[PDB]
Amino acid sequence: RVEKYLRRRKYSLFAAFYSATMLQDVDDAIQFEVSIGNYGNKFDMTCL
Amino acid sequence: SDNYTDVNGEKVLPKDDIECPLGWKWEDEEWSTDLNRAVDEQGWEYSITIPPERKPKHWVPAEKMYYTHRRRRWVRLRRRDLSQMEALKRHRQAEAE
Repeated sequence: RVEKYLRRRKYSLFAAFYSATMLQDVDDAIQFEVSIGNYGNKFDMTCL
Repeated sequence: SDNYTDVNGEKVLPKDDIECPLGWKWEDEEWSTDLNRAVDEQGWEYSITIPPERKPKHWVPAEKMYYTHRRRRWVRLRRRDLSQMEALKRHRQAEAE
């Protein structure tokens, strides 16, 4: 009765980055990584 | 079309190729999804690649990457003319041939 409650749907997320300021002590180039749960993590994937 | 079976795993025709017997009318022209079973919301149950016996023993409502087969039970009803069942014994004499 619990297994039959299992379902999956495709969700859509969009994010845009307009600006970034007030940085301190920057030694190298900056990149950001954003993920949802266990999805979108660049170290847990080979191709997305 | 070869994935339609009876309870014993024997091949049967696709659900949409089923016609009503003489003396009977369909109560349901289309097959209903059986949600009365241990199946997901789509009526599907899942299982592991069918074992060497070719007679799979376990199915679950859950979908897993382990499961390579999926099954549904369909329900369809028919009703007989309210007269005599003498007609029902006319097409049941040929049990085997």
